[PDB]
Amino acid sequence: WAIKDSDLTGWVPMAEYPPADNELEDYAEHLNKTMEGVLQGTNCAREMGKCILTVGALMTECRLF
Amino acid sequence: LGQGIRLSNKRKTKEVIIKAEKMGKYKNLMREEYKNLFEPLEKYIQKDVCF
Repeated sequence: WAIKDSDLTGWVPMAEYPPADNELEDYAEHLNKTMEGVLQGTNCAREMGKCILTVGALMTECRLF
Repeated sequence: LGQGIRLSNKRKTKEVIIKAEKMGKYKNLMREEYKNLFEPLEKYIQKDVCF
């Protein structure tokens, strides 16, 4: 179940891509775009996202109250 | 026809030379101006030469 792609696109906040020069950053940026595009749609990314967001919420709640 | 056209990337690293014979292989890969000038001449075109 975690292997197949969920209907929602991606669960994991990922920052923007840096500026690119022809040689490497084209290769690196492309590989990251493809791999991110594949792994964001999966349900495994769903459980990752909920873990990050909610455990972060608890982490704030332990200092808050 | 002439020397032909050259292919390049935005990388300015790899270039691909084309013969005048093989233009009709790459077809639309050329810029739209090249395509607009090229397509009608395919009628009278031969392998290396234009009649």
